[PDB]
Amino acid sequence: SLQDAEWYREEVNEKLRDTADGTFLVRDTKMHGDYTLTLRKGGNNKLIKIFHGKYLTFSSVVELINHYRNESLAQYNPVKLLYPVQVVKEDNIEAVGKKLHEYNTQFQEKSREYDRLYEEYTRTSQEIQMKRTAIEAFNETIKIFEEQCQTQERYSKEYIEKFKREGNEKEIQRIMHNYDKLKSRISEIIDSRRRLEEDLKKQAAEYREIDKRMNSIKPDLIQLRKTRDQYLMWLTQKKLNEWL
Amino acid sequence: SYYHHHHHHDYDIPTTQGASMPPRPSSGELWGIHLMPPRILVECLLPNGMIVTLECLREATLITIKHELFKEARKYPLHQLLQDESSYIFVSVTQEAEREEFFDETRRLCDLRLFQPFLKVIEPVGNREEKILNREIGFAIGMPVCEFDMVKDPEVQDFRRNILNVCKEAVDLRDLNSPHSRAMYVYPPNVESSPELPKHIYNKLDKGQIIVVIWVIVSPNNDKQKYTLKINHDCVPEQVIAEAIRKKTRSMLLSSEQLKLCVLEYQGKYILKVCGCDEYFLEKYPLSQYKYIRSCIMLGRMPNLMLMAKESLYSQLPMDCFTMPSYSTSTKSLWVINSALRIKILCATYVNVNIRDIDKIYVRTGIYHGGEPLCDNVNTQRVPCSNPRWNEWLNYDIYIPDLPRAARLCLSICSVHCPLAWGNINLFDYTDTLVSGKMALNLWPVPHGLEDLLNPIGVTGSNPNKETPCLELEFDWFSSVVKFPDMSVIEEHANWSVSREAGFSYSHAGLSNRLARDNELRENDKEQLKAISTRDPLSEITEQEKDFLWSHRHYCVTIPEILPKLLLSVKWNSRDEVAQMYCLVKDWPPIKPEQAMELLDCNYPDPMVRGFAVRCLEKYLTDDKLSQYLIQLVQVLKYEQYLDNLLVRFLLKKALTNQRIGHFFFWHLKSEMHNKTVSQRFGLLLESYCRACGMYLKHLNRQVEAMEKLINLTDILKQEKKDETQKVQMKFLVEQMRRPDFMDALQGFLSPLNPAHQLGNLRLEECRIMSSAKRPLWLNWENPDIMSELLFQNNEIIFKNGDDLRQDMLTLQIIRIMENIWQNQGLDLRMLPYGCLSIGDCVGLIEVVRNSHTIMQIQCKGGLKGALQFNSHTLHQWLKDKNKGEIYDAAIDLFTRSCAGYCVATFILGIGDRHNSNIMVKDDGQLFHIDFGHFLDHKKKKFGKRERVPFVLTQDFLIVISKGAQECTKTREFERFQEMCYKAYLAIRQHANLFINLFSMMLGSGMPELQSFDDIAYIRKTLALDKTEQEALEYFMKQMNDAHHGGWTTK
Ligand SMILES: COc1ccccc1C(=O)O
Repeated sequence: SLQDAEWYREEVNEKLRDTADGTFLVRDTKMHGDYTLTLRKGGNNKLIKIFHGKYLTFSSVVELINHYRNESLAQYNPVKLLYPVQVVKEDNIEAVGKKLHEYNTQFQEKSREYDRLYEEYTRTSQEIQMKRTAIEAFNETIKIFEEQCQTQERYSKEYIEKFKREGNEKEIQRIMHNYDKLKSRISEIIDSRRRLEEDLKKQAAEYREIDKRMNSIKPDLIQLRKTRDQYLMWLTQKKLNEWL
Repeated sequence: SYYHHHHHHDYDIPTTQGASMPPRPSSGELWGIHLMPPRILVECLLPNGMIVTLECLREATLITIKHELFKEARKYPLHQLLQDESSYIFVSVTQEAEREEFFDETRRLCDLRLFQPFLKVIEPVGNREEKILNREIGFAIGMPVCEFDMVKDPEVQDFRRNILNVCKEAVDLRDLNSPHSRAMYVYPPNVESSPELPKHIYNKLDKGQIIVVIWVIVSPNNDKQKYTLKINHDCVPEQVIAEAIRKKTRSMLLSSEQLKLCVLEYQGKYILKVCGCDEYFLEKYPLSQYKYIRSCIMLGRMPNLMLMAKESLYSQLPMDCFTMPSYSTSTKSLWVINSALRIKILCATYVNVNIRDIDKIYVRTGIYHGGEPLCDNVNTQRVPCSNPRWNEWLNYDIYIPDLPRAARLCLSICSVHCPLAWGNINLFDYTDTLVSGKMALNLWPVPHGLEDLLNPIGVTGSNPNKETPCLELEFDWFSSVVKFPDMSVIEEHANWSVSREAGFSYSHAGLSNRLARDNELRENDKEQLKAISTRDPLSEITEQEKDFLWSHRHYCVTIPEILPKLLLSVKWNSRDEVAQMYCLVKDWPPIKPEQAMELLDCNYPDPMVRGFAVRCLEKYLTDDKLSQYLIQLVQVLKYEQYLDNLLVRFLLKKALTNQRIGHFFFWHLKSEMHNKTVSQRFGLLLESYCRACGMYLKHLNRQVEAMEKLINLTDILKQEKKDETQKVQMKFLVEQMRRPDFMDALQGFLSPLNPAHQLGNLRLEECRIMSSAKRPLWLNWENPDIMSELLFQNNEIIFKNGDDLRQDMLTLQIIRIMENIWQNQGLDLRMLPYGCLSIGDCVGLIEVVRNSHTIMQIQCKGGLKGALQFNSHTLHQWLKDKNKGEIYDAAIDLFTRSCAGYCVATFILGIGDRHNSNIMVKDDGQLFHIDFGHFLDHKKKKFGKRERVPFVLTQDFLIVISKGAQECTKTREFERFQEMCYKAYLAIRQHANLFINLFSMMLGSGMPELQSFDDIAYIRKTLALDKTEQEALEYFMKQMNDAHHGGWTTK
């Protein structure tokens, strides 16, 4: 009873990892204390010393905890002990051990999927922003060319109206050629930006889609992991590593 | 019958990275193309609006391009509407997306980072040309400085203007007793912190005497001359400088008295160089204290210094010339406010979830301080998934006055139990102002090995990435801008709470934190406090022990070292308590830096605490010990609440005072500039450093320019030129390296691994791509020192685009520390913490160690022609073949000394399993590991109490340890070795606090192997800190015994 006791340091914190508010268990230098009530409260473990006939008037380790399962801890010092924490009930030893290999291959496949997708996600994050920067650079490039076809018109159409007879079409045609190149280049540039933006959306769509499936994988990755740990908890009540 | 004829229907071999090289990508010389074509067309926009398109060579200078553009524009219209070419400067949009004026017209068309191949011509606007060499700073930083000038945030702008306080103060210290003080900045003495010599070093010294060699140069220069002295180890450079000049200028024409007079005139015109690199001996230290000397003594080497004229030194050091940049109401005390905290959530917008898979989603919240000051709460599971919105006010059971200064709201969107996104806000701003109003917070995704719901340790502030879950919200507004109290005010409330406690009465039920003992505490108490004091940082403290500490908080001032423990015992939700702590910490005894760095990790977020910790460093931490731990101090910056703080002002100043620190401070910040959790912070910091470091900027710019070329080079090799023969690749490599732009950019600069070594003129004959699939480059350079010949004529280091160096970087740093711990305690295990440096996202540099081979090479060379089985002895045979005579015995000592240390370091750190292709042996017999992999046992996240032995000593090693015996496990040679391992294992165990703390400080970086404190907890089990040291040894013996199956059970 005191040895079995249901609930009775690093691996304590791992057993506490991701349980809700209230959850607990009891631990064991002997020249320090005797036992230790570890109690999880809102994502932070809270360690309480047990000093040992009296464990003051409570005559056992099992005595003092049953009292505080019903009740809060506030009256001793300024939350309860609410959570004192399947396997296909396989009384098999060997066949619980192959499930441990198989859930591990499921888990370890599943982790690859989650690990792959995080790269895809993050490369995609980068590649997107690279595009966004490129779009700004395009837009800036465009502005200097817009500014150019402006710039020419002023100094171009001063040298249309001064003189006119001198040069005439031997002047203005070869000035008008230069200008025709200038704007149909801008034409290409603007199309080059558009064509980038469409790709951004298709990228950003896939960006959303990666995350969408990441998030779906996650919750089952935890339960696959959680069942695996309870399976390997049931066995242990050096043989393991080949399955795993 | 193999597969029970089961078909996998989906599997297709039509291209299914399993079938190296994981990061990428990073565009190069032009938008979307790594290397611009060798001849290319460039559209030259003119002042007259004409577009002449020149064909130019890739490698052509803007001087060349302009010079030809103003020829070829004559043949176009409107030529008389252009000024002389000299009245113009080129300009274009870059890949950073910024219009950059091109002043340095010596630059080549490839090296401009150009986006579109085009160039507008203008007359140089903004006549102040020199200050538009922020280009230099923005190149060094790798983001343009104008990207800051257009940031709104006041803090950012406040940081830039106020941090100049620190710059100006540093530059003052530099030109104080110039030129010497300048020379001291640039070429600081490279010295151990201790002048005391370890007993094993002294014994090599012929009762405290070294043979040295001073070299000199006369006329024309060429001829040099040795002057081999035999001086006392603990004499200074000035004394040594004299003894050389004496012997140089003794003569048959000079009386003894005439020498004395010719020495005095000559003596102080000279300083000691090291032959072959830019180390100097610029101040009064025992020669033995300089690092170069102490290495020469350990290696059986005779120091080779050079007498260098102070004026030929102060010739090279140019002026720093620092210039200031162009960037040159009453309130309501928090304690007035009488309400509990409540925070209004509003609408998440961009939440990407399968409504099939996921039921319903909510927002978890909580207030934090590292750990939390109240019950964590959520909101209800509303408008689940399909456009999520909750308009709730969450109510937190803490009064607004009991918020601690350093408090921060943590939040996260969750599923039904599973986290989607996260983000944390500081509850006060950088101006002490309690946050009130509406806030827009864009969120961060949960990382790899993060299962938890909320992420307190993660970075404060919003994501700057727009297209992410933008969860907006609102803060309670108390008609006035609410501020945190003055110190004067908190002192008063402390002294009140003090005297209030003196009149409290007799019994208290849960007196617990009330003493009742008075000024007289019991002797068993004062013993249980030093018992606690000693416990490491990860032995979590019980609520009894916390209140026990918190009661005797005043006797805790007798045991300064208790402070880290004490602080985690304060209740930060009781301003009564917190105010009192602020007064102990005000005048707490400063402590050793090794203990005080604990206080700049995530679990000590308070400003006053962190101040105390910096005050510690300011006093005790030497420039030596700073650069030992600079990685950790730069990492720790991420946990600071605001841009402007004391830790940043300390490090920025050290950086600007000592250029060896500066050098690495640049590179570690610049290393992390890709990572947007820090790009702003570090960018701002790097701007400041760069603006004030003077001429080193220009040096850094060459290093940067060199690394950029190498990154591009390997980016091309790892795409397109994959699936080509090494043969074909190597043609491409050398072809490329020959082009002038590479020759310029790769030839004359300083090693980033150690800017002491210069790099000049790469020998392309010895440059090559190694065999690995990550395509690492093996680069070689002439040592251009005058005395190359005396140190190394060839300098060579490996550049590896593709692998995240920063795990390596840290383990090697840890090894380096274990060595110094061991050695400076007098016990000579010889580890070889080879140089490593990360300079980017999985980009870095690894120091080559000449004359060393992987055990596998040994065995492939020594193994017989008829490929049958490799011999255990070949290692030993290969080793004997090198070391013959009295030399042989000494090589085994070294192998056995190194092998002993690496055995222990490896085991404790839990580094990746060791085998023939990652262990190395040098011609002189020293053993050392490489390619460490995942440190604190990171394959353990699969299954894992594996308390592994990674260095498992096969026969091979054992033979060699016991000269050449049979059944080696039983020699006294091996008894010796075992005792090295036992006295090593313990010596580290005594400094376990440090190692924990060093690992604690690195949790900042997004290393997967260091996500949170139980990662670090592996190092507890393996050092066995919960046990007694007698047990620990037995644990280690046991642990070592089972990996080898016999050997380890006597004492
Ligand atoms: C408040 O609890 C802690 C204190 C230090 C390190 C880790 C933890 C934890 O959350 O378990």
